[PDB]
Amino acid sequence: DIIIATKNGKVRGMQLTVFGGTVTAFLGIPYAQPPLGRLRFKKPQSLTKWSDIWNATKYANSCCQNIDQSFPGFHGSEMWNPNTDLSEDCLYLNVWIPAPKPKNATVLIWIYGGGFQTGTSSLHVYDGKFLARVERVIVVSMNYRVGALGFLALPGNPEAPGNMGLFDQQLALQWVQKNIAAFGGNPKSVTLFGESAGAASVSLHLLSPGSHSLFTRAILQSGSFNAPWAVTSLYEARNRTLNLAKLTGCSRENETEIIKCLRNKDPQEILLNEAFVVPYGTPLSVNFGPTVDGDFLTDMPDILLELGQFKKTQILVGVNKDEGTAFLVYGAPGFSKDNNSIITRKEFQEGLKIFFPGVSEFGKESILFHYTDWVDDQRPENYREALGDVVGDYNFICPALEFTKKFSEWGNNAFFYYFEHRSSKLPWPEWMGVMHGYEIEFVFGLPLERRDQYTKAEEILSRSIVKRWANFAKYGNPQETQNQSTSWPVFKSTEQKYLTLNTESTRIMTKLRAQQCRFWTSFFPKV
Ligand SMILES: O=C(NCCc1c[nH]c2ccccc12)c1ccc(CN2CCC[C@H](C(=O)NCCCNc3c4c(nc5ccccc35)CCCC4)C2)cc1
Ligand SMILES: *[C@@H]1O[C@H](CO[C@@H]2O[C@@H](C)[C@@H](O)[C@@H](O)[C@@H]2O)[C@@H](O[C@@H]2O[C@H](CO)[C@@H](O)[C@H](O)[C@H]2NC(C)=O)[C@H](O)[C@H]1NC(C)=O
Ligand SMILES: *[C@@H]1O[C@H](CO[C@@H]2O[C@@H](C)[C@@H](O)[C@@H](O)[C@@H]2O)[C@@H](O[C@@H]2O[C@H](CO)[C@@H](O)[C@H](O)[C@H]2NC(C)=O)[C@H](O)[C@H]1NC(C)=O
Ligand SMILES: *[C@@H]1O[C@H](CO[C@@H]2O[C@@H](C)[C@@H](O)[C@@H](O)[C@@H]2O)[C@@H](O)[C@H](O)[C@H]1NC(C)=O
Ligand SMILES: CC(=O)N[C@H]1[C@H]([C@H](O)[C@H](O)CO)O[C@@](O)(C(=O)O)C[C@@H]1O
Ligand SMILES: *[C@@H]1O[C@H](CO)[C@@H](O)[C@H](O)[C@H]1NC(C)=O
Ligand SMILES: *[C@@H]1O[C@H](CO)[C@@H](O)[C@H](O)[C@H]1NC(C)=O
Ligand SMILES: *[C@@H]1O[C@H](CO)[C@@H](O)[C@H](O)[C@H]1NC(C)=O
Ligand SMILES: [Cl-]
Ligand SMILES: [Cl-]
Ligand SMILES: [Cl-]
Ligand SMILES: [Cl-]
Ligand SMILES: [Cl-]
Ligand SMILES: [Cl-]
Ligand SMILES: [Cl-]
Repeated sequence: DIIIATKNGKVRGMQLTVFGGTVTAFLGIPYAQPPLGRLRFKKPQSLTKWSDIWNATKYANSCCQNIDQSFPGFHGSEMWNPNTDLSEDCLYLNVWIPAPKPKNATVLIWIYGGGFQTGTSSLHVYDGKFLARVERVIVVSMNYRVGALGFLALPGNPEAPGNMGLFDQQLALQWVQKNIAAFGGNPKSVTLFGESAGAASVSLHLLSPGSHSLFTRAILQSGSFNAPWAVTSLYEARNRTLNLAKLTGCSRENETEIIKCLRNKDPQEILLNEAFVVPYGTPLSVNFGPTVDGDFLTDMPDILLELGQFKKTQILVGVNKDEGTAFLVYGAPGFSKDNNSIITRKEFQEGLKIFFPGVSEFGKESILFHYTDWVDDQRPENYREALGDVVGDYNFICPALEFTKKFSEWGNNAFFYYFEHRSSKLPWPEWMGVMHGYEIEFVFGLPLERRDQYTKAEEILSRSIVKRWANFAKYGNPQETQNQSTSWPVFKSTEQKYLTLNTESTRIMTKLRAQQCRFWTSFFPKV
């Protein structure tokens, strides 16, 4: 029996067998008052003490969210859907600790992605038991509110101030500061890591003064706040809040009366209408996302980044080779996971209208001009590959590179990776390459399990990535010092060195996507 005394009461965990040893898991510890009734849309409220033993032996409810129904029965998409009951009562977190209990272990806190509209910490690819067993770190993950229930915004109005899901994340960081020492963790050695909207979340904790004292270092996988999908303008948020009110019959003049009307709606009615507040949105529209609320976020974050207003610490940032391809089969014409998706010029132009709905004709022509200067005008995959690169460079790679440059210009060590390994088990077709989200299982050490049908080269790759991530968290330096490994240089704004991650040979390269990102970062914001 493993019972830990936390500040709010005792929790009981369970023993897990991992690789011939033991990991202790505490799954589903509450860290806030359930945000129900009058607490819906508010900031998370502090948890009141209990006196029995809370049984932390199963993953808790996932927060309410809409579900991907595009590929029923298909593992490639269903692996991202929630795998526990949906409930507004979802503010829980998980703790994996090594056995025997560590003395002063470094702590890794995972923040999942999902566009701020979906996600849950209980997904199989976020299972922290391998990291705790192999590297003897403590792993923490939390559920935070998503969609309108997490990010509905009436700026300055505490009934729905915005950024509630980010404050959920923050209160869980605070829980770790106050309680992790009882589990054998070091609250002075805490590394946030996350992917996609989780990585954008990590980048916003770097900018939020209220999070400054709650962590040490940060890892950003395939995301950052300056990505075009990651922050909702106050103009959009207000129009989207009022649109949700109209769709649900909750339009009033007293804005507080709107929120009170929205508080009497079943979660399902909110979710169903959430999806329609943005009329001409992109696929996978970030309907309700982070805003400049004057609380969590004190100014437009691009200004904060440019003028050096962020936590001074080390960062690890990276992207995958084919970030853009997954999104093509959620709306681009002519695309399908079940054929090779050779598209025409006309289909490409149609795809740009899908992914750039608010943009002028000239802006879309400029994308076409920069991505259709072919080396060989006859390759039939030209337009298919160009559209994936357009979407991946615009939405992920160029914002990640720009974040890393601007962050490093203020003197801190930054490390950039380019993940280019395609999982041997990938259920998606080959044309989609190295997809958004498919480095996560390597970071969490799933290929270390020899039973799981990964190759030997993938076991070794995951083993090296796990060690580099653990060494970054413990020591601020993502090296693998023992196996004659390529040394990972610091990313500087001048030479812009990065490390490629693959099964063949890791290489030091410079100036990833230099020509493309000059287009997206310097020219396209003007259109
Ligand atoms: O994550 C989002 N947005 C990123 C930024 C971005 C936004 N719009 C873009 C347009 C272009 C480029 C970027 C963007 C996102 C996620 C869900 C929603 C809301 N849902 C609700 C259910 C119905 C519909 C849907 O079908 N959702 C599919 C679930 C996603 N599941 C996958 C995840 C990963 N990898 C996958 C790989 C293959 C297939 C599915 C993958 C990794 C991170 C975790 C989720 C919309 C909105 C935005
Ligand atoms: C656990 O270790 C900390 C020190 O952690 C190290 O330094 C952190 C800043 C982190 O970034 C990592 O590099 C390391 O894990 C101990 O903190 C010390 O606490 C004493 C209290 O008397 C204080 O006087 C020292 O200044 C602290 N040292 C540092 C470096 O901040 C802490 O005491 C350790 N706790 C246990 C139970 O072992
Ligand atoms: C690849 O498939 C897409 C999608 O078509 C669907 O999926 C296929 C696997 C097959 O089951 C079809 O019957 C399905 O309709 C094809 O795109 C469609 O092309 C038709 C032209 O006949 C057009 O009217 C549809 O609107 C297209 N659908 C979409 C979503 O764009 C595409 O032509 C196929 N490409 C190749 C190279 O085979
Ligand atoms: C919490 O759990 C208590 C103990 O659970 C039992 O004992 C341990 C050793 C495990 O083997 C577990 O599988 C067993 O079921 C219960 O006695 C207690 O009732 C539980 N409390 C609640 C509220 O569920
Ligand atoms: C409310 C909810 O979503 N899930 C609850 C489930 C289900 O009500 C039942 O399993 C029936 O489906 O019951 C519990 O007692 C359990 O066994 O974990 C508590 C848990 O919170
Ligand atoms: C929000 O903006 C769209 C497009 O500009 C418009 O059609 C809609 O009526 C607006 N909603 C409100 C509540 O004004
Ligand atoms: C709206 O209602 C709340 C509570 O019912 C009240 O405090 C407030 O004064 C009303 N008017 C405005 C403009 O907020
Ligand atoms: C280093 O190589 C040895 C085999 O020579 C292997 O057992 C070990 O897991 C490797 N370590 C890392 C961190 O890759
Ligand atoms: Cl209530
Ligand atoms: Cl309700
Ligand atoms: Cl052509
Ligand atoms: Cl390797
Ligand atoms: Cl160079
Ligand atoms: Cl350059
Ligand atoms: Cl240019």
